Amino acid sequence: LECYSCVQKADDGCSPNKMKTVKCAPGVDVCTEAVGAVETIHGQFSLAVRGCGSGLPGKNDRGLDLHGLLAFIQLQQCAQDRCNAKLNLTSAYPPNGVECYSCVGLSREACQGTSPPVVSCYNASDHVYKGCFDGNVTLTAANVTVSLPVRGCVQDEFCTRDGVTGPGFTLSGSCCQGSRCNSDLRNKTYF
Ligand SMILES: *[C@@H]1O[C@H](CO)[C@@H](O[C@@H]2O[C@H](CO)[C@@H](O)[C@H](O)[C@H]2NC(C)=O)[C@H](O)[C@H]1NC(C)=O
Ligand SMILES: *[C@@H]1O[C@H](CO)[C@@H](O)[C@H](O)[C@H]1NC(C)=O
Ligand SMILES: *[C@@H]1O[C@H](CO)[C@@H](O)[C@H](O)[C@H]1NC(C)=O
Ligand SMILES: *[C@@H]1O[C@H](CO)[C@@H](O)[C@H](O)[C@H]1NC(C)=O
Repeated sequence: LECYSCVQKADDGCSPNKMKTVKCAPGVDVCTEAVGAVETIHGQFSLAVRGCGSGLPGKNDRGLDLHGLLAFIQLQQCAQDRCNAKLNLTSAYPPNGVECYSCVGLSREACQGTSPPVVSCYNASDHVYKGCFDGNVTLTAANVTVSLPVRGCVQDEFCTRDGVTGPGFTLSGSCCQGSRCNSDLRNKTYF
């Protein structure tokens, strides 16, 4: 069995002419395709992993909400070779007082401390967005894991080390109050 293999983070990696074709190990009968989308009130990006997989064919799709961050993950496994290229790798309010650091597809090399840009929050969809969030998104499939930082505005200022999970998927981090407080929350603690 031959499967596409590629990784997107969150960029060019699963494009047609960089997708690779690998042959699966003996006993493996499915290719895998996983695309994870994260959407904040200022932008949206996607992670993907295509590769050789395990278990039976099937589908596993879940949409999640962490304090006003939206995630959508799709996981597809099929048994015809080169079949894991079906999924898309693609998806006026007034400002309130607070401004947060925003990483929505910045590299982990690029999203650190005070380096990322600043976005003026706004209560989109009538929910109030006055917290800042520092955290991360991870996707695991085909025995590889891909992860990027996530930063932005959220409907909660008081969450500490929160998360949602989907199949091979986590979105997790911490909240804070005060403009530009999500410079670095890895120290925040606890419960
Ligand atoms: C989301 O991702 C990273 C991992 O890719 C989190 O963890 C840090 O990772 C470094 C190594 O890459 C470790 O040395 C640190 O100890 C980890 N931090 C902690 C607190 O354990 C990163 O911290 C996550 N995001 C947030 C906001 O915590
Ligand atoms: C996503 O899929 C739809 C069909 O389901 C297609 O019309 C659309 O062009 C796709 N998006 C991209 C960016 O290719
Ligand atoms: C949104 O926040 C602003 C603060 O700039 C406030 O005036 C407004 O009432 C808030 N909206 C809701 C629905 O709470
Ligand atoms: C998964 O990847 C790790 C690191 O490359 C490797 O050590 C391990 O053998 C792999 N396992 C499978 C089942 O592919």
